[PDB]
Amino acid sequence: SRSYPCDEKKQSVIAECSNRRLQEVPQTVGKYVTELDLSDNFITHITNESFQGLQNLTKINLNHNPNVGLNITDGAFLNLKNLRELLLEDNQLPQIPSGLPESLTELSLIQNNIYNITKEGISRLINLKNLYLAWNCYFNKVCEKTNIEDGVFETLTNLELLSLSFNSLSHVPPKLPSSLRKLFLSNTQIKYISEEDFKGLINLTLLDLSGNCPRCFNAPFPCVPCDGGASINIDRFAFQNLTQLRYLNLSSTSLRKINAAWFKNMPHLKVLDLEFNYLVGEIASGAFLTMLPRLEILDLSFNYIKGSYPQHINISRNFSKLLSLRALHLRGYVFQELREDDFQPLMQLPNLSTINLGINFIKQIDFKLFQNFSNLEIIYLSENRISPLFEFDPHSNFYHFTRPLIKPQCAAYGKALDLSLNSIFFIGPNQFENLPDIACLNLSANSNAQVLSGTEFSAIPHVKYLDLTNNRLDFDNASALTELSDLEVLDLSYNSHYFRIAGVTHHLEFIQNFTNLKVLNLSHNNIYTLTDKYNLESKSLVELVFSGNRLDILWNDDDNRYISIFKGLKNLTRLDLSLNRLKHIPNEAFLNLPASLTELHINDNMLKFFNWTLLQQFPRLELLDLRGNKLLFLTDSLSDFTSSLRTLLLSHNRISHLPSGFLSEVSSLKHLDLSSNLLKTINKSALETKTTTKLSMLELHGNPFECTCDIGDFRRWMDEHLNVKIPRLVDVICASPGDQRGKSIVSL
Amino acid sequence: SRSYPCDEKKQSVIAECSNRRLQEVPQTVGKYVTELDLSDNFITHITNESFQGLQNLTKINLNHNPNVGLNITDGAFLNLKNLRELLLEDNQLPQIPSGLPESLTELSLIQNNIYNITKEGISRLINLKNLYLAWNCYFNKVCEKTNIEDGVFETLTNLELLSLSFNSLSHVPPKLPSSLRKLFLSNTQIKYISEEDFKGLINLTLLDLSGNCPRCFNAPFPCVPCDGGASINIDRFAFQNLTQLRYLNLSSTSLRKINAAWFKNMPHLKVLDLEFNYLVGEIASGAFLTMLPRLEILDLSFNYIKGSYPQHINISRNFSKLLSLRALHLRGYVFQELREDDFQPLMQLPNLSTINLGINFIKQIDFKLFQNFSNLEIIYLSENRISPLFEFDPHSNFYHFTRPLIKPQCAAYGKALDLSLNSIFFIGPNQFENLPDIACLNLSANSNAQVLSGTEFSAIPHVKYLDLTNNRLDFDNASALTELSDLEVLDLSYNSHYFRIAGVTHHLEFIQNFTNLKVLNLSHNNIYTLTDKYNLESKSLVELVFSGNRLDILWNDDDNRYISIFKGLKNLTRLDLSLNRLKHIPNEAFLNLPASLTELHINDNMLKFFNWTLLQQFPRLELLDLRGNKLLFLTDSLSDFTSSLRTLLLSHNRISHLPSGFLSEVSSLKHLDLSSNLLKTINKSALETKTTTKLSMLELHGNPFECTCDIGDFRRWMDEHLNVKIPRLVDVICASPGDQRGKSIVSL
Ligand SMILES: *[C@@H]1O[C@H](CO)[C@@H](O[C@@H]2O[C@H](CO)[C@@H](O[C@@H]3O[C@H](CO)[C@@H](O)[C@H](O[C@H]4O[C@H](CO)[C@@H](O)[C@H](O)[C@@H]4O)[C@@H]3O)[C@H](O)[C@H]2NC(C)=O)[C@H](O)[C@H]1NC(C)=O
Ligand SMILES: *[C@@H]1O[C@H](CO)[C@@H](O[C@@H]2O[C@H](CO)[C@@H](O[C@@H]3O[C@H](CO)[C@@H](O)[C@H](O[C@H]4O[C@H](CO)[C@@H](O)[C@H](O)[C@@H]4O)[C@@H]3O)[C@H](O)[C@H]2NC(C)=O)[C@H](O)[C@H]1NC(C)=O
Ligand SMILES: *[C@@H]1O[C@H](CO)[C@@H](O[C@@H]2O[C@H](CO)[C@@H](O[C@@H]3O[C@H](CO)[C@@H](O)[C@H](O)[C@@H]3O)[C@H](O)[C@H]2NC(C)=O)[C@H](O)[C@H]1NC(C)=O
Ligand SMILES: *[C@@H]1O[C@H](CO)[C@@H](O[C@@H]2O[C@H](CO)[C@@H](O[C@@H]3O[C@H](CO)[C@@H](O)[C@H](O)[C@@H]3O)[C@H](O)[C@H]2NC(C)=O)[C@H](O)[C@H]1NC(C)=O
Ligand SMILES: *[C@@H]1O[C@H](CO)[C@@H](O[C@@H]2O[C@H](CO)[C@@H](O)[C@H](O)[C@H]2NC(C)=O)[C@H](O)[C@H]1NC(C)=O
Ligand SMILES: *[C@@H]1O[C@H](CO)[C@@H](O[C@@H]2O[C@H](CO)[C@@H](O)[C@H](O)[C@H]2NC(C)=O)[C@H](O)[C@H]1NC(C)=O
Ligand SMILES: CCCCc1nc2c(N)nc3ccccc3c2n1Cc1cccc(CN)c1
Ligand SMILES: CCCCc1nc2c(N)nc3ccccc3c2n1Cc1cccc(CN)c1
Ligand SMILES: *[C@@H]1O[C@H](CO)[C@@H](O)[C@H](O)[C@H]1NC(C)=O
Ligand SMILES: *[C@@H]1O[C@H](CO)[C@@H](O)[C@H](O)[C@H]1NC(C)=O
Ligand SMILES: *[C@@H]1O[C@H](CO)[C@@H](O)[C@H](O)[C@H]1NC(C)=O
Ligand SMILES: *[C@@H]1O[C@H](CO)[C@@H](O)[C@H](O)[C@H]1NC(C)=O
Ligand SMILES: *[C@@H]1O[C@H](CO)[C@@H](O)[C@H](O)[C@H]1NC(C)=O
Ligand SMILES: *[C@@H]1O[C@H](CO)[C@@H](O)[C@H](O)[C@H]1NC(C)=O
Repeated sequence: SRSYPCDEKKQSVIAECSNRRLQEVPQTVGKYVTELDLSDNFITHITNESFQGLQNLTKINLNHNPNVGLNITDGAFLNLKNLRELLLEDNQLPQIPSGLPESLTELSLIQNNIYNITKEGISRLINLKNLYLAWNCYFNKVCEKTNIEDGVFETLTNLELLSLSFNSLSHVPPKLPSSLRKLFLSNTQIKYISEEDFKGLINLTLLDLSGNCPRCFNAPFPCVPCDGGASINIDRFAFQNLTQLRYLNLSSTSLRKINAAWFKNMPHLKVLDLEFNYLVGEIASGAFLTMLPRLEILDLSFNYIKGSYPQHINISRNFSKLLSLRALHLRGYVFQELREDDFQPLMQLPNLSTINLGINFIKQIDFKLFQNFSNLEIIYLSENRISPLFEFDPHSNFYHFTRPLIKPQCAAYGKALDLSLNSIFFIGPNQFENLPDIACLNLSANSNAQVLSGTEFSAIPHVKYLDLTNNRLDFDNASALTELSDLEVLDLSYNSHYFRIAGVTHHLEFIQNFTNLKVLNLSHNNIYTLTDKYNLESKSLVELVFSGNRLDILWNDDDNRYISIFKGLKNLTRLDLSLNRLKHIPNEAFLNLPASLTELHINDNMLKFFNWTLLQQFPRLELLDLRGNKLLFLTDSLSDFTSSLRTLLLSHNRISHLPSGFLSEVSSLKHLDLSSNLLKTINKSALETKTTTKLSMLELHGNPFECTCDIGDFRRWMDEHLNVKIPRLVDVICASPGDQRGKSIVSL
Repeated sequence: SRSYPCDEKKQSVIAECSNRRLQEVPQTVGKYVTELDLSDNFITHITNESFQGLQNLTKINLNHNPNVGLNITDGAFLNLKNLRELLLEDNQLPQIPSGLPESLTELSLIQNNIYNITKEGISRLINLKNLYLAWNCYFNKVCEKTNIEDGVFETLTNLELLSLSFNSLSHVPPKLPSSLRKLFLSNTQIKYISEEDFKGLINLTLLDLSGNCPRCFNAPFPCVPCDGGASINIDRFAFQNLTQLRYLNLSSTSLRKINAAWFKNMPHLKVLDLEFNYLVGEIASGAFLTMLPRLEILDLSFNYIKGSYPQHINISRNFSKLLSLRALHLRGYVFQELREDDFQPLMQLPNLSTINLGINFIKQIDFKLFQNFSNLEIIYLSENRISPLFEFDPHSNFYHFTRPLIKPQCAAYGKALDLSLNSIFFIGPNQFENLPDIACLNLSANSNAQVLSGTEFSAIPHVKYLDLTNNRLDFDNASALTELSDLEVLDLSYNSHYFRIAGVTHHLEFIQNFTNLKVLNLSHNNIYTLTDKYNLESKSLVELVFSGNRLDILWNDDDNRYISIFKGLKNLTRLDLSLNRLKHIPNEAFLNLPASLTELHINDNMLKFFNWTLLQQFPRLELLDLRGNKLLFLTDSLSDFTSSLRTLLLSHNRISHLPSGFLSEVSSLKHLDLSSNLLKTINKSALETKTTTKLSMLELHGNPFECTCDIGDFRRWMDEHLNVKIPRLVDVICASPGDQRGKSIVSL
């Protein structure tokens, strides 16, 4: 029996049951299921019958039910002897639910309406390791100060993580377990940290005190400062017994001075976050810096003085004692010029690999200074003024984004310089003098309108990944970029400015000159006319992204000039012609696509016709993507035209008929996506081969199926081929007749 | 009887029958219909039965049938004694159809496959005034040279317009009617114009000879030059008897010299088009210019010398004899600098109002020179390099676009300067010195990232319409633009660059300072956080476009800061909150919308809920647009909440139920759009008032209607309210049951 309404899975056994409009815990869950995800449904009541006979349940996720309060009876879960993880986020719960099972090691009640943390609801959960209560009372929510029963956490002697962020606390609760490794108290309205607060927490590796006495100017959320925008008050001995602290978060605590004695018994401190404070003075002096010879990451972002646009950044000499430092983040300090001598203190630190000066309104940099660091790998200068020479995710970081500064594919080639979002509108015979051996260069969004001519990158000739996106480049010279012999990836996306104008000349001939070029992105360039040379040619190129151009124009029926546009891409395996307004492709142009292709995307066009017989000329073709078109016709003889194709994507088309022996004899086809077409039925001979079907996935959701006895053949087929996954059966719905309408074809 | 499948109309009586998937000329056309539009259907055969009993037909449009050859029997139309205009474009016709009715005054056979123009098909059509045969053989189409039977047009003595463009002709046909006013022979492969060719065409006001011996370098279409890219050869006396010529089109005829004697007997010539020739030398000397004292429009665009980037443009002194000149178009000449003395010859011409220098790669202009013209009104400098100081529509112009240079709403305020698509990335204490009294200023797409501060426009303080779109403006000063006291329209669209960054400050306070500001466009700015002042305020503002911002964030449930964001817009009547990702609007924020509103758009959001009762606080509200959301619920008591609302737009929502007495008692509602929702039926009490319904339009197409006997009530209602137009009944389709599926609810 193919499972329903949940999708079950492989490896422990998962019931994927989220987001399928369920009203109750459905009663047809596989009795062998260990993990049940019921999140994002319309479930409103939970009782002792809800999970009965699912006694092997280890994890239940009920996050985000119902979608626009969850009712949980006392003891509702108390049966499930093996229940370890219970996730009850975003449920509008008024209280901790009563009579939870003592087997719990993980309980998340994030984003509910619980202002009372009691012994009654918690103190018995003696096996709890992770307890999450964040984001119950915050910002301008109408909510109550949170009452924590004295001693409530004391009995929890296995507790390693406790999160109370984004609740109104006022004080650090007394009588916390000495088992704690991670304590989260961000934005809890605590103004004073005493000596007793953390005294017995000798296993703590992480303490987050961010957002208490916040710096409120220009906050993107409702923000309540401490009287007079004063600092957090942290007793001299607050951290004296926290010898195992690796992580300390003091962002937006309105700090003006950092007491070096806070760090005296913290020899392992690794990551220190001091964002959104007032530490310009502390950065320029910085006694505390001497206490941190093992620090790896230091974040001093958004410490700018309101109203101030100083000429220079002022870094203490004491930064030279940060011997382990690997990353320094100095965004939002705000300054006009970076000179060589201003970073002297950083230049001997052996492991300093990332310098982040994002968002400083810097107008000029003496670039030669970067060489003098011992080993930079990521010089991040995005979003400055350099010129020619849930509202908030409770499970994310609130003060910044955690994404890599540089795209990992670009940074993997070596040393990276990101000058994106500046004003280098023209390079510059000497723009890149005195730089290291830059491998990854990001010049996206610099308003560049120059004609590149083959000499502009001559001082950084080993760039291997070049990002030129979102400029205004005038591609009017056949030698552009040819100085970059090692170039492997080139991204020219969103440079439509001159391609748009038919009366200026356009030259893409340089593409052929590269011997190592693997990936070229020409997307969203509105390319519809080229000058003299009408063809793209390269012996190396493996991937071309040609989405968001005008192949409808290039391949217009009355024009032969571009019918070989891609044929000289002799090595190509992956081609993307999406978003090109194509109504049909001339036969001859389709036949002139590279025979090497393994992957072809023509999705989101307006294709009314596809010549399937032309697939014969593409013996390596494995994936064909035709989603989002206006196709009506499937061939009845695919096996005559291909023995390679593994995946065929056809969702969002107008196919109302699957032909007799459609499947036959297409051995290679593993995945067929027919979702969102106009199929009313599927007849017995449509899926039939007497040969061996390797079909493992068939998508059918969003078809207007007629649920009369004519569906019974397909139903029988589903019974007889349990190995062919049909996902989201709850969305494989009857459109007709009216008694059936809305119901899954399976439940009939 | 409500008509079907066509929509009939008012004023002569129109059958709008286009684009509704018809297979035959439908037989249910109103016998009183004078004009029948059957274009864009799937019609494949036309016979003598097709229009029978539609004897009052004056005009038939069969353009673009079938959609992917039309068959017309001999004499098929010969009945229709009153047929004057027959439109048979884009039909893939192999021949002129035989036995057309001699009543024809207008025949269009554009874009067919007709290579033979015969007496047999044409010579009897003695009343023809306009005959269109263009675009039958062209570019790389597989087609034949066109054979014109000698004398074929001679018998057509009422012919005033003849179009043979985009066919292969080789020679001007002999024996053309002397009745001609307009002769179109563009791109006909004629290389020589003799003395006999136009000798007897003394009524001609227009001659188009463009595209014969074309200039082919960088053409955006297949283009065949005359041997050696030679010029068109026009005999000295070719135009000697064309005294009534007003329009002459010689674009792309590869002209290097213009013979002044061509214009000797052309005293009324008004518009002369000399685009895409090689007239740089002729522009600098230009004897022919002396022959043209009545010329109003002169177009010399794209006469650039390939490969050449001269410093200056060189205009003959002879331009000073163009006494009537009103517009001069000099795009694509290509030059580096415009100096005062270079336009001396233009400065005394009293009526010269438009100068177009688009697309010249101009780097600098001495702006003071514009003042010295007698009266410029449109100084068009778009798309240069100024710095801080159907494939082709057969019914359009092929060599340029015909749109206004400047938007008519901007140009209507007075003198216009369009500096769009340049590199004025910073203004400039002296940027606008020595200009006339500029009323309409276009600075769109100049990569501007400055902080405007209230002094930048002080030398052009009477700008009334200001276009700042598609820049990178840093709105970080409360005085920005306040020097512009007369400003009425301000467009700040697509300046999301700094609004996107939460950690920089953002200031929109200046808005309040203007006393005449009527229209403000803040669209696509990703606005989600502002500094200090959270409200937009203006006592004058009548229209705010706030589409493509983040009201979902601004109005987040946990934040009160922005719940009055628009309430200080005390005069507002039109507000656009589309494309703001709204899932719902807090009640209090909706109630704080200006009570003056007459027009409110919240389309293309994700609204799952709408509080209809809040409409009580908006007594002037006439149009509510909620299309493109996820609404399920309509109130049953609209009349309790509004007596003003005239138009309610709800297409593309999820409404499956119309309530009992929905219509009641909403006197004011004229137009209700319920297309593309989930209605299965409409019950009798849903549309029922015993009061007076002023409903004149009801849209229902794209609803999954169940066509059983439960539809009969609505059908009866349709019969009983013929005055309530339901458009596109062919698209008001049955989804169920399967016998009915696909069929219009009306035809059941
Ligand atoms: C103050 O600084 C501290 C120390 O840096 C910082 O601690 C980090 O908090 C976040 C919680 O926001 C933790 O990140 C989570 O870690 C867990 C456990 O490994 C993961 O499950 C989470 O990943 C899931 O969720 C993500 C976001 O939705 C998804 O993108 C992801 O793909 C997963 O689904 C998430 O990474 C992080 O571990 C701690 N750091 C530790 C313990 O070292 C804290 O957030 C800062 N405080 C504030 C208020 O900013
Ligand atoms: C050479 O120059 C000549 C002289 O300027 C130029 O003549 C113009 O040709 C066009 C045909 O392209 C005519 O424009 C049409 O005029 C008719 C009649 O009034 C209108 O019906 C047309 O408007 C409809 O079609 C438009 C385009 O689809 C729609 O936008 C519009 O809204 C209407 O539906 C259209 O305006 C124009 O009248 C003549 N000029 C005259 C007679 O003065 C000629 O095209 C140039 N040749 C080439 C090849 O470029
Ligand atoms: C221009 O096109 C290039 C090449 O297609 C785009 O880069 C590619 O982006 C895709 C994702 O869109 C990357 O693949 C993904 O990466 C991770 C694995 O690392 C995986 O999770 C995903 O399932 C998927 O494989 C791909 O690596 C990346 N390629 C390179 C060379 O960087 C680029 O994004 C396009 N540019 C723009 C502006 O759209
Ligand atoms: C920013 O918003 C302004 C104001 O809404 C936009 O300008 C307006 O554009 C509309 C059309 O989108 C114009 O109305 C139309 O004009 C003609 C009549 O002249 C009519 O045919 C149409 O039915 C409709 O009325 C409106 O006049 C124009 N307003 C002004 C003051 O110019 C502007 O386009 C927006 N900018 C961007 C970049 O989107
Ligand atoms: C080059 O710089 C641009 C701009 O910072 C980067 O674009 C960002 O890319 C990430 C993910 O690729 C997106 O989620 C952000 O939206 C982008 N921001 C903008 C403004 O586009 C780009 O990724 C950087 N490229 C490389 C190779 O590191
Ligand atoms: C200001 O300049 C811009 C760029 O030339 C104009 O934007 C064009 O507007 C027309 C119609 O409004 C569009 O059909 C074109 O697509 C636009 N081009 C681009 C690149 O956006 C704008 O209309 C001009 N504004 C005024 C008021 O004249
Ligand atoms: C109307 C433009 C004619 C041909 C042309 N295209 C370009 C272009 N894309 N960018 C330019 C940037 C600066 C100057 C000219 C162009 C340009 N031109 C004219 C041109 C002049 C000299 C040399 C070249 C080289 N292709 C082209
Ligand atoms: C991290 C930025 C802090 C506040 C700020 N926002 C801006 C901004 N939007 N544009 C600038 C352009 C140039 C220099 C600074 C800013 C800027 N800043 C810092 C700032 C410094 C001095 C004065 C001001 C005036 N609002 C703001
Ligand atoms: C710098 O990094 C390397 C590991 O990559 C490590 O071996 C060395 O100990 C580091 N130096 C310091 C002072 O932390
Ligand atoms: C073709 O692409 C493959 C895969 O990257 C690469 O190894 C090979 O070097 C390329 N061939 C040529 C001729 O460049
Ligand atoms: C498909 O292309 C082949 C070219 O190999 C041709 O024989 C056949 O005519 C094409 N089918 C259609 C419908 O154009
Ligand atoms: C300039 O234009 C006006 C009409 O606006 C007209 O009266 C006058 O005759 C024109 N002058 C010439 C020389 O054509
Ligand atoms: C309000 O708008 C109307 C319509 O433009 C205008 O006449 C009036 O002057 C404006 N009112 C104020 C106070 O500016
Ligand atoms: C609609 O808004 C009014 C506020 O006047 C309120 O009484 C009613 O509760 C609102 N309805 C909903 C469903 O929020």
